[PDB]
Amino acid sequence: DLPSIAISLCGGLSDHREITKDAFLEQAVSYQQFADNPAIIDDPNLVVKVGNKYYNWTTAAPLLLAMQAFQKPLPKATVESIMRDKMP
Amino acid sequence: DLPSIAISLCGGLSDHREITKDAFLEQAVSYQQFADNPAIIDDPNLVVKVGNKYYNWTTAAPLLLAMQAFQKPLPKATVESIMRDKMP
Repeated sequence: DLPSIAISLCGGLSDHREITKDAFLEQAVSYQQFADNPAIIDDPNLVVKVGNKYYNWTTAAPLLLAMQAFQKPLPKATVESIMRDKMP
Repeated sequence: DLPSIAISLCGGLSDHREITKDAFLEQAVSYQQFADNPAIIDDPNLVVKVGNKYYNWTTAAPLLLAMQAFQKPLPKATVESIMRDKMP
């Protein structure tokens, strides 16, 4: 019931570029890849796809914590506020 | 099937103290509390309980990202490695 999550190293947020599905998919991070290098989570090019939206880690973090701690997403208005504070 | 997650502002990790269940529960963070102040995620006293273990946010982050991106936890040996790198 929760929105799906996927991660990629395609980058493109800090420079404010329009991210393509195929670019995201081409650099998707696998479980084995992440387990072998958990520091991927600190890579500035990490993009987190939540449902149909692309976020950086700093914005995705509170969204993902709320989903797993409370089994429901944050309110849309809260997400928009977090984006204003933590998205590039 | 995934381990349960809960969050609290009880603190006690950076000073290396032995955290009590009741202290964690007394300062548990609610959904409304987190939605009203998502910056709680940056509070140094934030403790993340994953299953039966207490982590700080920097350690919990890759564990929670892997659970939601891959629908399974990281290997125990990987978690132990992350703890050595990111736990206080």
